Amino acid sequence: TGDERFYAEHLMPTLQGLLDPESAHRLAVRFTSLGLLPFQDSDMLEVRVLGHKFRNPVGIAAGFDKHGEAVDGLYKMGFGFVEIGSVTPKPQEGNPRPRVFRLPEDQAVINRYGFNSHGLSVVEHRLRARQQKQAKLTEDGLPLGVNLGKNKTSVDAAEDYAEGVRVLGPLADYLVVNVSSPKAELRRLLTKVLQERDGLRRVHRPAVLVKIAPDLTSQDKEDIASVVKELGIDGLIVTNTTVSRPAGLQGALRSETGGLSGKPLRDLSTQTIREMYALTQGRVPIIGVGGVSSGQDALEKIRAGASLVQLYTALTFWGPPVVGKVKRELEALLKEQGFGGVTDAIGADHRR
Ligand SMILES: Cc1cc2nc3c(=O)[nH]c(=O)nc-3n(C[C@H](O)[C@H](O)[C@H](O)COP(=O)(O)O)c2cc1C
Ligand SMILES: O=C(Nc1c(F)c(F)c(-c2ccccc2)c(F)c1F)c1nsnc1O
Ligand SMILES: O=C(O)c1cc(=O)[nH]c(=O)[nH]1
Ligand SMILES: [Cl-]
Ligand SMILES: [Cl-]
Ligand SMILES: [Cl-]
Ligand SMILES: [Cl-]
Ligand SMILES: [Cl-]
Repeated sequence: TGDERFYAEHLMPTLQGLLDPESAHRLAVRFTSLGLLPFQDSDMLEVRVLGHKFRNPVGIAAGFDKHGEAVDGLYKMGFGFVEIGSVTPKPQEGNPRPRVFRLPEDQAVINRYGFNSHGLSVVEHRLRARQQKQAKLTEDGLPLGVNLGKNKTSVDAAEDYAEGVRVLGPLADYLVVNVSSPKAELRRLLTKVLQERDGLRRVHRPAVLVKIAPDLTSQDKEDIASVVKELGIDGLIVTNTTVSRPAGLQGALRSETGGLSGKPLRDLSTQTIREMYALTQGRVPIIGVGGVSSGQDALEKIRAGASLVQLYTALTFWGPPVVGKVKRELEALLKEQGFGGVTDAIGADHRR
């Protein structure tokens, strides 16, 4: 479309020339929360997983709406589901600025926000203000995830996550235990999270997913797969940003400390999805995330094992029109490869 090219070629590069990345992000959140924004979802794109219907499989990843401020505008942007957070129990400011950096030559970002968060209480009241509106959205196929973090100074990480389950669990369709911001400990932690979740009333009882790094050893991945199956965890989010720096980065800021996202992460993420799907025998839904910017990127993750995908960094470079672009391209590729819909493509590479 013309909007896609105007954002990609003129408006976004101009904004990025004028505004450092954090200021640009804060502007984006403000415009999105006000619905100041520039494709019709088809039956082909609908997915049923995690106990919910998803009108389309393209979600906004954690970190864009850390504090729950822009949820309705994100649905207006065309995302099939929204994940807010990470939210920490107490408020905290995060790292000093600058703490995010663009790598324009790499179509990548590096960030070290350090879990800046309004905290559970503020976000709780924010979501309560729209709780019934969200109930209708979810019933209409637009679910809400909440990603839970822990405070920097906390001495008892499992209790931080337990607090998040109790406070925001009742407001979420799914919860994310993000143990991956840049075996028996994980079993202990997840047992406690699942017990707290199971103690919520049924109408307020969310799915629980674990979000992992792209930087794990083979042993780590095998151990996570084992614990997730043993405990009955509902899903995996694969992956967070990477602390690696692939050979070939050109950005001047490539050696900043932080998590790398965008195109250089893409195929590391896709391979991690592929491995986790095989290690769980296809029985544990996966939300695939990392360097998704096109319909081909999305379908590669779906064929590798993802039931849903998310993006963030692509929005920062290409702007809101990228969402409809990904969905349009995904639908066209599904038809070209002979899938009746998204659901038939999930894990297809493992059946070749
Ligand atoms: C600026 C920024 C902040 C992020 N903060 C979070 C966060 O609070 N919690 C989380 O689980 N991931 C967070 N992420 C990771 C994204 O959710 C996603 O896993 C990662 O960026 C890969 O997707 P992408 O390449 O499409 O950006 C953040 C990413 C960015 C770029
Ligand atoms: O969020 C960002 N940009 C950014 C932006 F500056 C926008 F104006 C809109 C935007 C434009 C029109 C309506 C709503 C948001 C946006 F989505 C963005 F991602 C961003 N994060 S790191 N570097 C960046 O440029
Ligand atoms: O620094 C953060 O808050 C953050 C960054 C990131 O890339 N992933 C995450 O989970 N948190
Ligand atoms: Cl802090
Ligand atoms: Cl920068
Ligand atoms: Cl509590
Ligand atoms: Cl409630
Ligand atoms: Cl680092």
